[PDB]
Amino acid sequence: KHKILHRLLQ
Amino acid sequence: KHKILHRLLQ
Amino acid sequence: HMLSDEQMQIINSLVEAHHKTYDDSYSDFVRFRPPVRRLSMLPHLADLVSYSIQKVIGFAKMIPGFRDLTAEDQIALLKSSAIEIIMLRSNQSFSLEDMSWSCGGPDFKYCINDVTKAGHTLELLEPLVKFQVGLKKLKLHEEEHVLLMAICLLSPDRPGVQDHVRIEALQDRLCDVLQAYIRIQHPGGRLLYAKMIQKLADLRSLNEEHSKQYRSLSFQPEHSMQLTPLVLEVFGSEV
Amino acid sequence: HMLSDEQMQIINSLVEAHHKTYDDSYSDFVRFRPPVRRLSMLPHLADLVSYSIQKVIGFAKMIPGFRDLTAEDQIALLKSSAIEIIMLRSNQSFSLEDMSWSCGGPDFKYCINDVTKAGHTLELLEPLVKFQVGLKKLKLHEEEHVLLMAICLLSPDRPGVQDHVRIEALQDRLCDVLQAYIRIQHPGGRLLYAKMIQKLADLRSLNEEHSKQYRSLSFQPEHSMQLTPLVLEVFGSEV
Ligand SMILES: C=C(CCC(C)(C)O)C[C@H](C)[C@H]1CC[C@H]2/C(=C/C=C3/C[C@@H](O)C[C@H](O)C3=C)CCC[C@]12C
Ligand SMILES: C=C(CCC(C)(C)O)C[C@H](C)[C@H]1CC[C@H]2/C(=C/C=C3/C[C@@H](O)C[C@H](O)C3=C)CCC[C@]12C
Repeated sequence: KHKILHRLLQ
Repeated sequence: KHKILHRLLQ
Repeated sequence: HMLSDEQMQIINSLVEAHHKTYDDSYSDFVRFRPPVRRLSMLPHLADLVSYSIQKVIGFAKMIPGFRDLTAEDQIALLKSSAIEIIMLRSNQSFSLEDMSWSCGGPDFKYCINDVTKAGHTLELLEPLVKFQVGLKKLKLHEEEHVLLMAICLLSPDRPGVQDHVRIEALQDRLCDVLQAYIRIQHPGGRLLYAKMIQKLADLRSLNEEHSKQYRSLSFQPEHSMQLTPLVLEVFGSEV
Repeated sequence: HMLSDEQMQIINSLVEAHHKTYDDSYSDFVRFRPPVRRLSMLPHLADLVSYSIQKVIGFAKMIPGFRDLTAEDQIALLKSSAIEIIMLRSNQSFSLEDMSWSCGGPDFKYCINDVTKAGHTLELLEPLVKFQVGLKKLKLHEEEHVLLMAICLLSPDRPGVQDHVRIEALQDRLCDVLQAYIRIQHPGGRLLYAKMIQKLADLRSLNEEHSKQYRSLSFQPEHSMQLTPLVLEVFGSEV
């Protein structure tokens, strides 16, 4: 769930 | 499930 | 009659964060899928938005207090405010001379007609352009533009926010900064704060029309396959 | 000692389908995200592959008998054969003079080192290049190249195929065409059919190494976000 955003949010 | 491929496969 | 030391540090770190995440040269636009002028503009503008979301995330992570929110509330806030912040930050490239967004030569100059060729209709682009010229005529300071984006982003009245009080207090601390800033540092701006809060209400109504017109895109796989994975993730419905 | 009327119609519609879905000018490559030479090549090659999958789907839909399969088996066959067909069709641009794929000027000429800058290692690119020069030295007719791709695509020994007998019979009908073609129409080719069937076994082992190296990409969101929605859908695990 929200793979990319979690990564982008450090 | 495979949204794009189903569309591409007409 | 003088800004607090806390209030200027807030202004400082918000202005520095905007400079780290906004390139006035737009030189990175050569890395997007080129524009074509069927939805010919959709690959280039989908790349443009996708890049912009990455910049908004970089800005948000430096708004004081945003990092201490749960990751859930951070995602909730970014998912529903992203197109408003893009519309807000895009004013730096808007121009009244052409009524377009001028980010380069003729290539990265985005007419109203180009954006229609990306799957959006006048009923969004008409209020959007009008919004941009009104916003442009406010002739905002850098400190105000930057504060307005962070106030927009920290709206507690957004689907899925859990900690309503924590972000409401954050948004309040930022509005106090903006109200004080305008009053101390902006001559002739005694009516300005009300006009910026009005612009937030304009953003909600533009956000609503975009997300509706985006649903119509994302349901056609031939068009949604032209998007990027970040776009799809940010503008879709999940937890 | 002479091809059946049925066998030449099969050859005809397979050769026409390859011409509709393979552009020798590579002019569409200007529409991809430009190459850069961190994984600098991944956006351009991810676009290149994504485009190629769309072409392979167009080719497959014109292989006699492929349309009558269930949509499930069609998807099963395309999901696990796609990188092999791309590796196969890519031989039309490969060149022994440079050991690269030459699709344009210096921009769309793809060295071994460019593909490493897309997140793949020598243990794939070393057997892949070797595969290409062996394939190139077979000096295949257009009719054989085209038949080999369809035989590759119609492999019943692939995860998730339901109708094992229906596709096995289709692949058999195509292998008979290729065996007869080589024997009637290809002087000095009496050892060729065995060498092409060998190339299929090479493809499985390259497919296996790619999908393993792709899993390592798709688990890093910073890289997977550089892919396209079609790529992600075709190379991921679903029903
Ligand atoms: C195609 C569109 C979206 C398609 C999808 C697929 C997302 O629906 C329409 C959007 C609604 C509008 C809003 C802002 C609009 C623009 C901004 C210009 C800039 C340049 C620079 O100033 C950086 C800045 O960040 C920025 C984004 C001009 C193009 C249309 C844009 C994205
Ligand atoms: C980056 C790669 C894949 C990344 C992902 C993200 C998918 O893992 C590596 C692949 C394994 C290999 C195989 C073929 C390889 C090539 C083909 C060239 C062409 C040009 C033309 O002849 C049309 C033809 O269709 C075609 C595809 C050269 C680049 C590397 C290519 C894709």
